[PDB]
Amino acid sequence: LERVDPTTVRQEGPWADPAQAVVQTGPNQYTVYVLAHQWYYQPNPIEVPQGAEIVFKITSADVLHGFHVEGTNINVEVLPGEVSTVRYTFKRPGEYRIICSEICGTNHAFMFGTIVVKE
Ligand code: CUA
Repeated sequence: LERVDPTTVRQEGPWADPAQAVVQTGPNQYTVYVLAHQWYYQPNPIEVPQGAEIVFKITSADVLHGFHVEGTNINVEVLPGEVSTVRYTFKRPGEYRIICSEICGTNHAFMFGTIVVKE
């Protein structure tokens, strides 16, 4: 179990700078640091290449959230203080909706993101 401090994740560590969310970690491998908030995803959109292995590293800045990529079997709970890891290779270019699968308050019904898979 991989633990982080939710009260400092916006200020120190790999989720602190939103411009640095996508990091190449092998010839055809990218790690993506996703930070869920009430009520949006950081970064948005997430842009990745077709056929590369993606390693998502997902945590929460406040309350329990969900992270589900429509059209795949990616569906994880996202807890403050914990890192959820998911590995996946996207074979078809195009756009996929990201949906929050855990009730999280006022604007839960509007918490959407996007992943763009480039040709
Ligand atoms: Cu985040 Cu519902």
